[PDB]
Amino acid sequence: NKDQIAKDVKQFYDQALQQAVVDDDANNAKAVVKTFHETLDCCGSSTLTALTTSVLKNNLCPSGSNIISNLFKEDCHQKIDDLFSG
Amino acid sequence: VNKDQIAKDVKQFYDQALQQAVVDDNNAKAVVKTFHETLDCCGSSTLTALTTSVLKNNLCPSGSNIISNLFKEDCHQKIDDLFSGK
Repeated sequence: NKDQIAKDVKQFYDQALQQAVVDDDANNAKAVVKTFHETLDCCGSSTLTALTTSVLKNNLCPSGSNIISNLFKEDCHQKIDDLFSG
Repeated sequence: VNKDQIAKDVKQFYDQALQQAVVDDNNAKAVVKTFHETLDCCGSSTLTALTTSVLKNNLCPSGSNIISNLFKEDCHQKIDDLFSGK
């Protein structure tokens, strides 16, 4: 089921992001998050965490990304929805 | 939540979308095309592009010849890479 898998992937991402920003330990989290961000061209679960993440933990955001554009760009949840919806 | 399970689920979802996409001929096509564009791949295996109607129907990323696909990673690998952090 599309919806369930989308939910699961978004949840997985959320976990990875929480770990990534909160604790430098759990080292895979950063990699997972950075690849999710690079793959989907986003920087957060929301524009708030995208904004919060683009600043202060920029090392895991895409290169071409203005902080103010992160405020307008789609979050990763939206991009995941887009991924699974087509 | 579990990385392996979700990866399995996403790969399965993709497989379904791909089967529908190629065996038909329409939202399957969109899902598959976006998966392919997002992950830069064209099949569940290196063989699909070779045996299925993916290449025509314009379902592959730009400039993706049959040759290249045989030496590029399939979508399953890219999904694994996505969820593993590679």
